[PDB]
Amino acid sequence: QVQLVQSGAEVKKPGASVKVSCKASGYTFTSHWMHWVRQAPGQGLEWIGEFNPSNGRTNYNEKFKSKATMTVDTSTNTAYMELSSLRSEDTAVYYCASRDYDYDGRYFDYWGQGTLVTVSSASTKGPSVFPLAPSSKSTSGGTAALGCLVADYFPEPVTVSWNSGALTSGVHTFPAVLQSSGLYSLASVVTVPSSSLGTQTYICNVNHKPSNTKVDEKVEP
Amino acid sequence: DIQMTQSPSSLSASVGDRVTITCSASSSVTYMYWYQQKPGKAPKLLIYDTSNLASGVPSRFSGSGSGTDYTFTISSLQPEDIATYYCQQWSSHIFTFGQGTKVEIKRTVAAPSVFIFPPSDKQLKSGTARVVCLLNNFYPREAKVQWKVDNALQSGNSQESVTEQDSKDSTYSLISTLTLSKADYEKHKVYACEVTHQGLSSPVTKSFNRGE
Repeated sequence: QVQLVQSGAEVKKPGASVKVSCKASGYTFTSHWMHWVRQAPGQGLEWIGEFNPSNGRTNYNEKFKSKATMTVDTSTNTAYMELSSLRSEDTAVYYCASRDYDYDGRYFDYWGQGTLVTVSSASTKGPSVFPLAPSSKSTSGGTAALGCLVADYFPEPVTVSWNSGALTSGVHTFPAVLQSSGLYSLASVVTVPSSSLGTQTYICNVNHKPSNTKVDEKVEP
Repeated sequence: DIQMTQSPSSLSASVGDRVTITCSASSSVTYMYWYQQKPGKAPKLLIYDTSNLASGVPSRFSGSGSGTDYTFTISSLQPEDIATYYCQQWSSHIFTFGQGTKVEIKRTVAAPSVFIFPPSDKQLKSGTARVVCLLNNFYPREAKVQWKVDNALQSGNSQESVTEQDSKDSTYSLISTLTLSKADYEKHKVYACEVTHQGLSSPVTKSFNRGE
């Protein structure tokens, strides 16, 4: 299976540089062009450029010519994009994507998961995680709600899974809210049967890559 | 350089409706593509070369072109089709994207299921009480939460967030958090969230007494 796995979210002070990576697998790396696409949080999609790993050819959006440098390392099947002289408006999700025509005429099109780069002078901060326990005050007709509050982190993003991704039905992980302080908080919740609170275990798995924070919190009745 | 205008910016439609999105280009484009993007996810190719379906894409999706005007059509809108759709053209070694069209779903009225979460011991040890009210799986999106503490309406000390529309049931959920210091929390007894929504004929209150 074709996979493109990008490096984790980062925060960077203005004037700095960052190099985002995109590791390809499941196909012959040199056989397809690698693209880079920007989407700032909440300017849509913009094409940065493309790099041909078979011959080193590049084509850039003129807008990004001074900003971005695309390279590859064919020995590790990895594409890179380096952004220099970072300013606040460089805050965006950056995607890598392998896209072009096969010789037969079918279009090959696969995308990485994206990498959020935040440009800020503010300090990175790891979250506090608080279970929201199922109780008689969070039941509704045989169902119990439970969750985790992920408080006071910077910058975005936080990701949350339940039971290492084995619990996805009925999960709602909410968009983050901006606190007065400039930090963020988010909540994730799930509804489950109230009947089996005694026999099932529910763990929220919280990741905040900028502070390399990985926390697993058991949420118990 | 090619300028494009994508319309409309957003639309709302019922399950089974025909949805049509247009991309108008300043000059003739060499290649037209259509992408679908769901929130938090990467774009997914649906259509390449104006009208060719990407592999495994359902037959309800189609594209066409007439000069500098390009259209994308979903013949029968399904709940899983909510997304923002983008045209992307290529000419003369440059790709450019349209502005996007957010496609929403209409469905029947569904009242929220309401749940409340008293602050844990872990929270209170941290010095701050965050009381959480969850409104689950409702439609339409518009809802109102009011917090009452010993029946006194609160202002200035809550935050709320709403999900994207659900790809299975076309509902929304909302979370509201009342934040007080531990000291302020311990000065009061009854904590209540009051919910108003089109599916409810009168406000629904969910409440608890501190310490039980």
